[PDB]
Amino acid sequence: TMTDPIADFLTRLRNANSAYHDEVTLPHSKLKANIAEILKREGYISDYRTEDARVGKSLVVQLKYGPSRERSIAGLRRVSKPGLRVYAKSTNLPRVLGGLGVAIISTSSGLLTDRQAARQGVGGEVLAYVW
Amino acid sequence: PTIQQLVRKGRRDKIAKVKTAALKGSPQRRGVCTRVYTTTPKKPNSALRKVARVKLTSQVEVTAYIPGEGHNLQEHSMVLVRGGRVKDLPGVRYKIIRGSLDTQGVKNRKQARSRYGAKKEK
Amino acid sequence: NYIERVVSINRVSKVVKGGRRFSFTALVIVGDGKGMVGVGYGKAKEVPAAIAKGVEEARKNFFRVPLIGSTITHPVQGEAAAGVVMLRPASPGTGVIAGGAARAVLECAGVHDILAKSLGSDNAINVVHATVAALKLLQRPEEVAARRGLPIEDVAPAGMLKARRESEALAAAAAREGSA
Amino acid sequence: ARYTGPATRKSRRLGVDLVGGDQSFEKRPYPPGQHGRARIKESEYRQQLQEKQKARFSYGVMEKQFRRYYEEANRQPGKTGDNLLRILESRLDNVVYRAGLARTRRMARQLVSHGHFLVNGVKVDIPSYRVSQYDIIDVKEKSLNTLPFQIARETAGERPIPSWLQVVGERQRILVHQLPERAQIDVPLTEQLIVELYSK
Amino acid sequence: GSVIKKRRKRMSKKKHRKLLRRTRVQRRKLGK
RNA sequence: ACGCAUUAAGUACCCCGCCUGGGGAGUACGGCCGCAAGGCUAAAACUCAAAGGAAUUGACGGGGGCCCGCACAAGCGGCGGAGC
RNA sequence: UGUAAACCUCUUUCAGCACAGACGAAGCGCAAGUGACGGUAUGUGCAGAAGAAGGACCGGCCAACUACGUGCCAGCAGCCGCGGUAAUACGUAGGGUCCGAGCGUUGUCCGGAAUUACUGGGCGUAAAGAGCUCGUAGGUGGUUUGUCGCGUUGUUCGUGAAAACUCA
RNA sequence: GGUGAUGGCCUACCAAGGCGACGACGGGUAGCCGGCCUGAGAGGGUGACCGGCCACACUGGGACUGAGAUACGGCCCAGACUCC
Repeated sequence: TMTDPIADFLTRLRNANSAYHDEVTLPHSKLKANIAEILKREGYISDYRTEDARVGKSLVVQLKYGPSRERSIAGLRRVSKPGLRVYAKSTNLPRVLGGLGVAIISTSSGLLTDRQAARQGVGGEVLAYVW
Repeated sequence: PTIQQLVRKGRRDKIAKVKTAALKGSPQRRGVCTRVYTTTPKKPNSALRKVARVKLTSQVEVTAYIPGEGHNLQEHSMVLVRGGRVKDLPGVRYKIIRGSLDTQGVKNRKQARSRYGAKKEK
Repeated sequence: NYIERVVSINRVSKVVKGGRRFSFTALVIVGDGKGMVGVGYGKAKEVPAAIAKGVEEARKNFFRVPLIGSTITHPVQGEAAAGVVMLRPASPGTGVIAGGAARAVLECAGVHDILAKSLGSDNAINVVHATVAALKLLQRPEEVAARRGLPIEDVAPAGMLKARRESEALAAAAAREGSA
Repeated sequence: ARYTGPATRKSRRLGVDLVGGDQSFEKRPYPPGQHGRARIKESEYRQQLQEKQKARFSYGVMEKQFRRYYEEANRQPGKTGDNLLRILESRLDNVVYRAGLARTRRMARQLVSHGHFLVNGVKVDIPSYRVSQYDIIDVKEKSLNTLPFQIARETAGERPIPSWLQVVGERQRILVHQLPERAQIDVPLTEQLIVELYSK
Repeated sequence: GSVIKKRRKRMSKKKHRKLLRRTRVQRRKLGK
């Protein structure tokens, strides 16, 4: 069957970047919606939208590619997989690339980027490193 | 390997082969030799190296090489043995440290005296 | 005034029905000591000849590096054909920690305080190529802010910006003592 | 165990003025011996060795005690090379040499060895004492009638006094105000290679 | 893949099996 | 590297099996099963400083394709037979 | 060799000779006593270099080289390996590097060794996918609403003996 | 019943239950820890000194006194070992 939705999401983004496709369509979820909102805020994607399909809803993402076809995203990889659930005390909020990359923490306040998560002081589960 | 496998079986380490069995946690041992003689190493190194067949006090018989070029050593001699690997010989592992209880220091050796047990020139 | 290196001298030989027609190689890594870095792989019967081939090669084939006073921005993983390296930034006062190859690379580039570590394929050829892959992979915060449309504030931390303006004022005063 | 060999020897070996008045150095900068003309192999290791070699032979200390000072230096919160150098310059004998009462580094070592100073009310025959800020180094009582030192205090026109020293004493009373810093020191080889060696 | 490896394997197996033929008897009539 | 490349050896997670230098040895001892043949689990002493994978140049081939030389075939006179 | 040598000088540490001489005791005791360490540590004065340096290595790894004697030998070796009279790799000469009151060897443990790879590895041919399936225990799990706060996460008290480690 | 106290800690009686693949039952080794060594870090090794607990006092058991006893320089018994 399938088991890992977040990894499916990230892999498919990686794949569409790999192919230099312009848009992607996925099945829809509230977690995925928060993810696309956060990524829009941080500036990787241009803009998403929630469309529909035969029985279920759907997310549609529109990527971002530099002017000379410079991909906006180097790579990406999930951290907290099923099996090893990778939690964090706020003392060790993992930075990325001197701090230049981005984490995506899920916390009491919802889905917090690494910086805001540190400022608020609280933290919790990890989902991904991004850069 | 999934973490479930790691949990359920483990990570079985290697073990490094502990060399120098006869000494048994000793740096040196005390020896009373059986035979003192000479034997030739492998085909390229054509020579005739000087060896003894010692009964240490770990109760293990061992072939052991004799450095330098001189020996007052024959049967029954009371000597002291230490560790060191000779390339040339098949299973030789132990050397006799010169200047301990029978082994008289080689003569006119004046460079590198600490290892061969030689007093300094006056 | 360009620093030049020798981190590889191997004695190769084609074989003809007669015998062994010997030969030499050389791997040269050039850098002015300021960030300009290039690599040649010369070869001939004469070691001067091979090394000079590699010299002109690297004089052509330079390459620009994200340097900071004396350290790069951030860590990266450089994987090559067979070699792997883990470049990681140091704090000023560290030294150019590497072996022979990557050390020569980063001393040509003048990075005085940085780390690496060889994780496989110890041969200097592919050590160097993984090193160079890492250096090409280094991305500048200016570039990142530019591409994702957010300022260097939202895109980069505070300690780096401290060091940026610090080394910038140091470089301005350096030029003002040099020329002016 | 203080060194004893010729100052000319290491000088001809590595090729630096450290003594100053070495006409044999000027005459024969090449290394000495039977292969004194012969050629030497280059590397990273040889350079990093030569660094500390020159430094610790300049100042008299030994390898292991230099390593102790190094452990303190990288134990500091500052940075290893230059704070090591500040530590290393904080010595008593080197301070008085740069004050210029003494001719040779050996001579400053010997002066502090023989107890010819008198520091804040205690005899200090300590050739490695560490002098922090605001240390009132007076000199002892019998210091007057040392004849070559009389000539020293009278016509001490040798190598100048640096910035962080001064004498405000008719009795040749030398005082610390600040500590040495590398921008103003300007001494031979810098200690980055030393750091890289000791953290090899 | 080369074949020297499998040759050495084959050799070991043959020789042990031949030994077991020549000792087919005594093992049976000893292991009681 | 050979080569895989929507029937992936790439892209990521889930589960499992499995490996940690070669040889000794998948052997010995002990056990389980087996009518027997024998299968499975499965070491050590001791020893070697390598065993090995992919590709290149050369040579070689009682593998091949294309060719030349009194190389053979044809025609002659000899050696090996005796004397010196 | 080598500024080394003497020899013109200077201070003499540290040892040595002799006198002075301790805090440790707001203590104890109601008694004139109370220091094993201890007449040392510490001083103060006298004579004068007078009483003082050795060890391992040198082809590269690993900074430092040449000559002499033997020449398949005796012998060295941590690895490559060195040696069949012309050795910078054997013993010795001079010389030089390293360290220094220690210097080398030995024995074990960690690292290097991403060489049991949670951080941090692999299985087409290099060692490695059970001969293939069903399936128990177990591990893992689609979308959404509501809920408990068990995990997880935040702070505070309690606790983490002292000694340790590190900063001042 | 028993001890300062809960308690198969012991006693006669009722049921037959319990433990185990998350390793019982066995074997080998070994005192534990604050700590010490190494390491970038994790982690690995390890338990000199000092400090805190456990156990031991020729071998094997038992009880006494007593607030409290493995009662080292106490008792009793059986051994083994040395002396009169």
